[PDB]
Amino acid sequence: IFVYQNNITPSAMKLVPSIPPATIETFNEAALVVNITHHELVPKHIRLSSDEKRELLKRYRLKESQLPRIQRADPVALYLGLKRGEVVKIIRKSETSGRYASYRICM
Amino acid sequence: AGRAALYKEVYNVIASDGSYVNYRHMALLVDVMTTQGGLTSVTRHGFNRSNTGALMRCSFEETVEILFEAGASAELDDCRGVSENVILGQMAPIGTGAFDVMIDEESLVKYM
Amino acid sequence: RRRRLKKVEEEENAATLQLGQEFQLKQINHQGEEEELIALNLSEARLVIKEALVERRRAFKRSETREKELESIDVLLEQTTGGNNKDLKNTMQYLTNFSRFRDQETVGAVIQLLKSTGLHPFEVAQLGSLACDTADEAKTLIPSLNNKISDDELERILKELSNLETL
Amino acid sequence: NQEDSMIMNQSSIDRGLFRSLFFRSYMDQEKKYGMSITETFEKPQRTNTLRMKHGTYDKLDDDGLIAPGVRVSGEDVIIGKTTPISPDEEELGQRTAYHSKRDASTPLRSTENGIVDQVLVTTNQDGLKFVKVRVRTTKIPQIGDKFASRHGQKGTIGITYRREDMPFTAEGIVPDLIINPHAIPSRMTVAHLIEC
Amino acid sequence: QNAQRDAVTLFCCLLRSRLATRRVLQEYRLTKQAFDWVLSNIEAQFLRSVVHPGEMVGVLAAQSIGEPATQMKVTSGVPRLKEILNVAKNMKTPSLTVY
Amino acid sequence: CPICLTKYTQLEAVQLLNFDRTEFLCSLCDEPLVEDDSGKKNKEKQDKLNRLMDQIQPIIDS
Amino acid sequence: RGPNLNIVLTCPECKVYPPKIVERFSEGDVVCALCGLVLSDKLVDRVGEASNPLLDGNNLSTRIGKGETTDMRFTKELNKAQGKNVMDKKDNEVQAAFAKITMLCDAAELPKIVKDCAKEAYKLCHDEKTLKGKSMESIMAASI
Amino acid sequence: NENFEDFDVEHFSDEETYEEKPQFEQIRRKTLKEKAIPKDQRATTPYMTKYERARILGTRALQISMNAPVFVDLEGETDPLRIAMKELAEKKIPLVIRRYLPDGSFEDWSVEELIVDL
Amino acid sequence: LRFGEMERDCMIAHGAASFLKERLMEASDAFRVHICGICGLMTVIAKLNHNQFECKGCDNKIDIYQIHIPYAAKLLFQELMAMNITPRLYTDRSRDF
Amino acid sequence: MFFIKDLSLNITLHPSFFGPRMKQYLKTKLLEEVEGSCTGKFGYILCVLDYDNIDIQRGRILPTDGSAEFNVKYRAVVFKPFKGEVVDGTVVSCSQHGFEVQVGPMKVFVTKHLMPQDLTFNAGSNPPSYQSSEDVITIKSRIRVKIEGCISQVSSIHAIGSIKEDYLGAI
Amino acid sequence: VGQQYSSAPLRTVKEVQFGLFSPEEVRAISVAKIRFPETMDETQTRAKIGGLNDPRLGSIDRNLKCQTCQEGMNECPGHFGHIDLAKPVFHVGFIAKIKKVCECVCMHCGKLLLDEHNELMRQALAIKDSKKRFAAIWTLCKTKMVCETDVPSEDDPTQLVSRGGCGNTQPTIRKDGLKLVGSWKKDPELRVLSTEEILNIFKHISVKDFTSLGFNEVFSRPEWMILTCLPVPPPPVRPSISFNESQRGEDDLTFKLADILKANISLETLEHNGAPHHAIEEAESLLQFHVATYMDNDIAGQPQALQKSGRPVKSIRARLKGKEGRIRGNLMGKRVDFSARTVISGDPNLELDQVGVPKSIAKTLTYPEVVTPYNIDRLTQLVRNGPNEHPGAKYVIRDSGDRIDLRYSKRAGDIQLQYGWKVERHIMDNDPVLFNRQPSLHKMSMMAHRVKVIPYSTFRLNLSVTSPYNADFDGDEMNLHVPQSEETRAELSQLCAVPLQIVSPQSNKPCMGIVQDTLCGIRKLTLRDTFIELDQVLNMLYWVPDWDGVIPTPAIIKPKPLWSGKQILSVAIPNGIHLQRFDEGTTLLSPKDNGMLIIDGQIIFGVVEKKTVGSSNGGLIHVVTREKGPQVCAKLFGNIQKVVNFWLLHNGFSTGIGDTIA
Amino acid sequence: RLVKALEDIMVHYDNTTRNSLGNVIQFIYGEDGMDAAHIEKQSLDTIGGSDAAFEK
Ligand SMILES: [Mg+2]
Ligand SMILES: [Zn+2]
Ligand SMILES: [Zn+2]
Ligand SMILES: [Zn+2]
Ligand SMILES: [Zn+2]
Ligand SMILES: [Zn+2]
Repeated sequence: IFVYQNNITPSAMKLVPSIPPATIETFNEAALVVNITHHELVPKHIRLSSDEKRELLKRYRLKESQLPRIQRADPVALYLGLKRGEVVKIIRKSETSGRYASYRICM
Repeated sequence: AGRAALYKEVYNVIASDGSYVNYRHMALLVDVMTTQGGLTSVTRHGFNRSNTGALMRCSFEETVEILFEAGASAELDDCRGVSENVILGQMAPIGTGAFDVMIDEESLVKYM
Repeated sequence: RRRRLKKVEEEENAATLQLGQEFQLKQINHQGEEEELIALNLSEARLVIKEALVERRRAFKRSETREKELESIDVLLEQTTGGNNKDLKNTMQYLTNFSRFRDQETVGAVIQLLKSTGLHPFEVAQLGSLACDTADEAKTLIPSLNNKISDDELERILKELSNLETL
Repeated sequence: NQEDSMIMNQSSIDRGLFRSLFFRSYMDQEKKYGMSITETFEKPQRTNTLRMKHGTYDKLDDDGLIAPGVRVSGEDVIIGKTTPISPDEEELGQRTAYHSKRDASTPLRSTENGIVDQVLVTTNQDGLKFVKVRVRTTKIPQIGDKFASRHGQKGTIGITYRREDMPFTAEGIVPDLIINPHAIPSRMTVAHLIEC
Repeated sequence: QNAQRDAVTLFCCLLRSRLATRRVLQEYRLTKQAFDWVLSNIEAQFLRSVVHPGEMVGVLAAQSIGEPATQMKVTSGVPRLKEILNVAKNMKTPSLTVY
Repeated sequence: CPICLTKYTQLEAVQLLNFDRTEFLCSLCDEPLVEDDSGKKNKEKQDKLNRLMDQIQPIIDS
Repeated sequence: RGPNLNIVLTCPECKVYPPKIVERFSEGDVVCALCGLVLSDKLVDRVGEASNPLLDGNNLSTRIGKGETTDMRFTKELNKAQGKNVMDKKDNEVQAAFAKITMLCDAAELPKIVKDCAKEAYKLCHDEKTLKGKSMESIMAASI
Repeated sequence: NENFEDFDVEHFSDEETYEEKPQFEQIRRKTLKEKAIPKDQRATTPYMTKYERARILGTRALQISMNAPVFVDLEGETDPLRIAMKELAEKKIPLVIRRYLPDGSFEDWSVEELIVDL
Repeated sequence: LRFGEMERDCMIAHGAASFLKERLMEASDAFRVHICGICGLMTVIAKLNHNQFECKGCDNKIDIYQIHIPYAAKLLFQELMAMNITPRLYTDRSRDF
Repeated sequence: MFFIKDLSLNITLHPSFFGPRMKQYLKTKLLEEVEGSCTGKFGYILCVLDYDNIDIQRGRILPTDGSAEFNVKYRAVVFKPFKGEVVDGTVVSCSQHGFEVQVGPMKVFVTKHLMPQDLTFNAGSNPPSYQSSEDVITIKSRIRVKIEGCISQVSSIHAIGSIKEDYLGAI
Repeated sequence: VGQQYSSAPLRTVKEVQFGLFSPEEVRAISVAKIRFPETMDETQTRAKIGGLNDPRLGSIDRNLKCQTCQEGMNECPGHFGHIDLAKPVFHVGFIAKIKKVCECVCMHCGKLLLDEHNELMRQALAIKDSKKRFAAIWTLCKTKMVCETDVPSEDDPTQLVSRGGCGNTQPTIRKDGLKLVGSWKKDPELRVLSTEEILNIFKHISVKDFTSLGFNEVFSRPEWMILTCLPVPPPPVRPSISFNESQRGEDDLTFKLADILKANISLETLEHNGAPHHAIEEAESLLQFHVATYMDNDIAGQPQALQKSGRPVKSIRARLKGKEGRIRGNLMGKRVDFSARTVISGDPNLELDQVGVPKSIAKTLTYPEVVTPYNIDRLTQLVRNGPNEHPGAKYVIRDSGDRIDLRYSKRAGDIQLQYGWKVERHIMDNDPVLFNRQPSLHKMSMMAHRVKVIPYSTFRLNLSVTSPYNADFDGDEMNLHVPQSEETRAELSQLCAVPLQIVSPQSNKPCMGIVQDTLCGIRKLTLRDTFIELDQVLNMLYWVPDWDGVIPTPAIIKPKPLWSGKQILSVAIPNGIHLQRFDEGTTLLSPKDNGMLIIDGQIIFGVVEKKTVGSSNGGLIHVVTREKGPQVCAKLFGNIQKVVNFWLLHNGFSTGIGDTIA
Repeated sequence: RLVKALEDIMVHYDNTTRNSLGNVIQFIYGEDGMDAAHIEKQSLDTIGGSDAAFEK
């Protein structure tokens, strides 16, 4: 996790993709003054493991494309460091059933 | 959080004049609007661009252009949608069509 | 599964072993497994149909020269098959008139004779059906036999089938 | 009389309240397409005319026009016109050499009826003969006819009551019309009350 | 099973708020057969309240949102609904509510 | 068929023959089919073939 | 001679030729007047342009004109392409003569029936071997 | 035609407004026998839905109106829908419902075993 | 009388699928048309009295099905064929749900 | 040519046959539309084997007709002709265009152009036949013919035969 | 009579596969080659062979059979023809896609400009969906102006690897109307790229190449985007209308096809007899324009093809798009049979689920009832009654599908009905009918009622059902729809019935309530001052249809037997109903008589108002339909309306100018 | 527009809310699986009041 100050030069940004499995994440300091997860609108995001994702797809008889999506530029997705194909269980308050657990796959 | 804010705005519009709508309808609207990872508008360039079947998409707007881009891309319409079965005049798999009725031979001999 | 047109195909020809996509050598039965295509000669088909008809007659009850055979199969068809049996009656009289072998022993002998030849199921029943007398006659009546069976083996098969042929 | 309906007096209707005349004029011209393709105002016969309408032609005169005063009913021919065809064809089975013409007659409207008020024969600018037939009928008010005050208070007749069923004052006066109170306060039509 | 519990936890909160031991014995004064009748009827009315599969809830939602619109400082009403359904980068009265 | 000016092959002629097993009847006109000349002039085409080839003989030799 | 391709509406139960046939247009049926059996249902009672195949023949042509968004360059080339057609020269001159018929009748305030009669008389007398050397104005005048 | 000031909205005519704003798997595969979920592990509701009840009544009444054998003692009833409702009342309808899961799999529920609570 | 689009939507909201099929087919336009199994096009010559079906091009006579579609749907498909688009109608699935 | 095949047929049972013994109506209706029926895909179907156990699937009620559509799977003996195969038979009819030979349940037409030129028609003799210098081809006469072309419609099969090849004709 | 029986299996369309015709497939499926622009013959009375109305294409006359399928009007679907174009032309709806593919592929050897040797190209090929992958490929390759016959190696940029390229410079392609022009890079020379050149280059595109562009090998090749064999739609697509059954006005598509044929013949004659390249280009541009306007007349930057009258030619795209197109005006919605429309009027004496149907509408609309042993006698009586008397019948459909009109059949004698026959009888009482008010915004605006045949010309309906319909009686009209089968009749009454829609899912509250005069009279009836004498009490009690026959003990026994209005309204309320609502200042004693207390279906206190019997949550309607069911709630609607309307009839209520005066 | 965007949304037999493609919109309908017509407004008695009133 590289926490820069103002900007990344594109000559240095192009080599941010590096040799697998090493992953580099760049965060701006102005975007990280306030933790977005503590906001009341942002619900609880929990990254699922591979076996949890497989069980979720099996029990609902789902494919990958049939899940709700979260993009790989979403601020919570960048907060959790989501890679493509990772499913987060989103637990949120519901005014009809108290607790509700949705799922979103990272595209 | 965008979905929650969208629900709050839709609820404010609905209850601005005192009208009350049950939560699940607005929840379904904001869940369809946010199911693709971003705010998908209810427009010709929003839901109508999702690959949900060419005959469904041509029913809303840009009929001939969508049929052209389906012919060029050789799109296979699986006819699971309501509009496809409405066009083809067969019973849509909705409501009473959401199942099949089959005659039971084992209970037929049991009755008498 | 592809929905391609694939409207071009070779014509069904018995000479080039082309019997159509629904008469291939391998057939998927009702149980799902691959099984060899069943082809009957004229004597075997008569026995198969007669056994099926007497089995149907037995199921309904529980719930030789050519002249005396024709009346028996006629009354069997009348008491077993309902309407629209004219094609079946014509088939039964065709199999009765053109019958090289009479009993199931001769038919089974022909089957075990032709099971060691290693030929196609279509052509062995053609060999058992046609009363060929010459190996060249069998080669020109059945064009699939060219470069498939030796002449002396074909002559032996024809003379042994002629020996097993009765009435 | 709820939800803008009104109760009309049937006895008042019987005496002519809101009874109206209705006139409808039918225009027809015989046009000359060419030499032999010309139309003729005539009374067609089933023997020599093809594609005849199933309505009656008996009310027509020799000129193919019904005289004024004759009562007409639904899908009845009021103007009779025929056009020539090509002889010796084969269509619809009922085609013979006698059928030299087809029917181009003008029937009445399928639901309308009435009395022929006036039949007018003349020529157009081109000199072709053309006719105008006026049919006159009563429109007697019934259930569903639309009536309005002079204040935006429209509505249909819900039902008609006779005089002995209507409410009456101590002077024996019964209304010709009963309208609902609930049409007044939301619409704020005070001028209806002041006008009354 | 977790989804089932999350679906019924709010109604179970209501049920525990109503069918508490203090409220049954003191306020409602129910007997044994009355309590059994209450439990059976709550179960039956719950199982009758579940949405039937095959229900076209999308068209139901669309009509249930569109019809109150037909009976309709910051913008509100039909233009605000149009600016919501059309996801527009601009709007007449963008605003914050800072606490 | 001389009436409707339509061709019919020998394969589809047999499916159109009458109950008397004597004539082939038309599908539309119900008229007895007349025989074409596909094969009577075939040798003539071969003759035409011959009458081309010597005529094209200086071309192939060049 | 030629294929029949003719449909006759005959009752298969009354077996009366010719049959008494009523075309119930309101109910969209063709019925036998004797037994009431229907023969053809869903009968056919605007979208194109009127064209009589007796005055100008079986000529079907459409012209090119300015639309809502039209460039001037494309219209002129298409007009010159339509004009430079050799197979409709007889059609072009007979339409020019019909335009002259309408111009002369409209300059006389003659009724429309005179225009139609003169047009069909010119069409019937057109392209005649006995009528080739006469002036066009004489043909015009005699047709009028 | 007519000239009326009685404003009648043209219906299904939103194209006027449209022209106003035009600018802005793992468990089952193919069609094998694994499509049929076995009876011991059926996860659908044991209650007959309103759509299931409506289509069972319609199908049974259509069959009864075409001389199907009636499996209940008629009390003089002649209407096929009432006869079908009588058959459903005491579970004498010999039909099953093939409830289709979204992945193409299905569960077979007999009408006799489904609880008609509605 | 127009059974319009949003009438269809209200009948969808009821879940009355068979009534929706009946309004669009048995009340307005129910057209039977034959299609071959090889190509989904409607170009099948069908002599019902002679019981002979044939699709030229595919040259098949034993792979024909009949379907009941609206006449407006048939007109749509023929207009699409006139616009060089193939609305190939097939009577079986090719991909899993 | 005689084969034994496994065939599946869709049978639409009317609701009037929804009795306790519906299976025997389905089996009886199976025979009446299969025994002796001609299908161009599988040839002339002659007899149904394995009648004691026939795979009957669960029938689906048609959503607008009310009839039940069953997919009955059965094992039956069929007779499917092919081009280029040699079959025996007896002549049932003769004419100037040719003679029809009955092989199995099928009538193969032997055209006049597909015989040796020694054969010629003779309508004077009763019954009319073809006479050659070495043999005659009359009604109810054994003849061996090679099928060179077969046309198969949805419900009919017609074949074209020849006797021009050596070791054919009368036996 | 329906359609003739067909031995083909009856199947439903499960999949619709889109694609483009090959030029081979157009000629393969064609039954005729169209060669003459004329439609009529030289006698103007038969159809010209080889013309636009060739009889092999089908017949649009009731008396003419199709030449190909030998069927009539109602059975023949029409058969396609084909026109062999002299020069290939662009498809008008594919011009932008042709230009994008032209920018993607090479204009010299027909190969993709960028291959897997490029890093940014490999990730473009990895995109799964065809449209996004094609867009990425086009955006990447639009700036590449060279075929790149030699490219740097992927593993290291030190050695050069040669792909199958020519190295030629790809021109910039831009559109000017119906043609594409390419400008090669100056070391710009601009020239028009001919459609035959584009077709030849598209033919050379490999299978792997256009598959990366999103084109299927079997169904839509890019070479099929160029039109060289135009399909000709049958006369069912373009029928010849009649203005007075003597004119032979043709469709606009027939005129466009005639123009296309004239342009094709002109181009063939110009090519065969020799012409300058300007004339050939002009003729092929005219042919391209005619084909384009035949498929799309409204093109931006193009002249519109006009008719003789000056109106624009209705192209196929104009026939498909819009609310009047085939999709929205003919498929998504359509005009239907077995439907009726008239003015609606209110009727307090009808039930909640009843519609008052006019007798003429009842005699017109029919239901086909299948003959059973249970209704042989009633259907025989209805057949004997005939179509001119309600109740009666209009048609008898036999088991063979033949339909006998009951007019023109009484002279033939009586008809013996067999089992399995259908009798199209007039709709009778308690027939489920769909009843609808347009615009019909929600599902409660289209509900199922039961017929009550009435002797007047308006639809009659209950007053409480006007709120879900948004219906007034100032001239409103509502549509009726009659189901024609037992399945639709059954699911109409089990899903769409009016009592089942009492509680709306929109706001989880009732949408039907006591309204207008019944609401005013139910407030006036349940005041404390409202006492009812014995005769009027008995008349009220008899007006309740399910009244059990016991007269309630009066609220006042002495010195005069007087019943309160709450007491008599409680008779309409079913037993076992408990309601409790406290308004402002409402106690167990109600000095203002506000609030509401109902115990065992008996009103204890509270004036009954909009908060009780209106369409409000927690009201009497909601409680009754949740505790007793929808049918009991509909009966409650009827009972309350009857008793309150009787009381307000014999009590009266007015309003006047003096009510506006303070 | 709202109807056309939502015309394929259906509650399936696993109680998931899916479109024509089978994409899950809601894993249970309305987040509670309830028909809207069978819903009434009720008071949650535990959330309100004081702690002393809650204990009493
Ligand atoms: Mg109104
Ligand atoms: Zn012919
Ligand atoms: Zn008759
Ligand atoms: Zn095909
Ligand atoms: Zn045809
Ligand atoms: Zn190149």
